Amino acid sequence: GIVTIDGPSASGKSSVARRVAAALGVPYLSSGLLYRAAAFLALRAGVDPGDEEGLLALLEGLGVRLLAQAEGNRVLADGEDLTSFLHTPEVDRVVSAVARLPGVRAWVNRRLKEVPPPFVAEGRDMGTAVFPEAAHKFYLTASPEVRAWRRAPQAYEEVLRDLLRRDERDKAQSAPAPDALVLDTGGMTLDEVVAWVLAHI
Ligand SMILES: Nc1ccn([C@@H]2O[C@H](COP(=O)(O)O)[C@@H](O)[C@H]2O)c(=O)n1
Repeated sequence: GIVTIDGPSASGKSSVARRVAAALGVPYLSSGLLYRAAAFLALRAGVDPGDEEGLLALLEGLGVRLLAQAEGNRVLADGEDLTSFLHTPEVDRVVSAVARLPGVRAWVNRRLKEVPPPFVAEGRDMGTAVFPEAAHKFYLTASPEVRAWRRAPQAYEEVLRDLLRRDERDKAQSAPAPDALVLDTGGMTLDEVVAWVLAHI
């Protein structure tokens, strides 16, 4: 089955998912590799990383695959393993701009939905429901003050104002899925949240 870990910004959802997967001996689906793959393919093909229709045609055309493995995921394009090229400074430079294109996000989400279970992943991509039928859903919540507090401490004021905007922006998603098990992480360490999650699976 699929285990999903969701929550607001700076909720520690990714760190938790990575530990949960590691403990279960399953892969953790980190979206970053696919966005990097998209950037890489764009730069290699001479396709402007700002040209969405051109990039999408290229990505869909090549047939991209996320090989999920407990020891580390791989990304293949037309059967070629590109994984070792995804963290260079040229890819780093344009990857964010690429990830801001809505059609690329949808492409990434479709690549995520093709991976055969089991694995741990984030159930949502902002307002998009990526793994709505996962057998084990968990929602990690905490006050913006505690999330900001941990994120920083004088900077607390700044970090907080940022988190509050994202919370304001992401109002509709500031709630768990109907069948999600909720955990307030206030007063708990990373290891404690991980333990709590594993204990409810
Ligand atoms: N959930 C995610 C994960 C990564 N990304 C994009 O991919 C990049 C991070 O890739 P990594 O996580 O592998 O470092 C970020 O710059 C971000 O723009 C994203 O937009 N949404």
